[PDB]
Amino acid sequence: RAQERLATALQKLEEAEKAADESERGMKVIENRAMKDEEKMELQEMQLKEAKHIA
Amino acid sequence: EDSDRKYEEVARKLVILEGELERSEERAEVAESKCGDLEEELKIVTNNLKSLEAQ
Repeated sequence: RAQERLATALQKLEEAEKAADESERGMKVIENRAMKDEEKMELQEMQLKEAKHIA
Repeated sequence: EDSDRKYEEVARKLVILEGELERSEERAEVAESKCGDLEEELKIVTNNLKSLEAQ
């Protein structure tokens, strides 16, 4: 039963860390997207600004 | 784009308004030249009729 619960531990940690690392690639892509939205906001609020300027 | 095409439209209206107010003074001044020469010949013919009124 030692090695039985051992195998349970193995499969559990394995699936749990696969989930952790898919959440990790999720955080990679969402930080990317966050900087993307940041520069988006910058440049598009800026074209709004120059729109008001020339308006 | 609203401000843009609006100013462009009214600028075309201004350029045509200039293209007409230019010769506005032209067809004004030709009228005055006419007035002048007509009054002149008026005086001439009034003198000539009177000179011929003799007998």
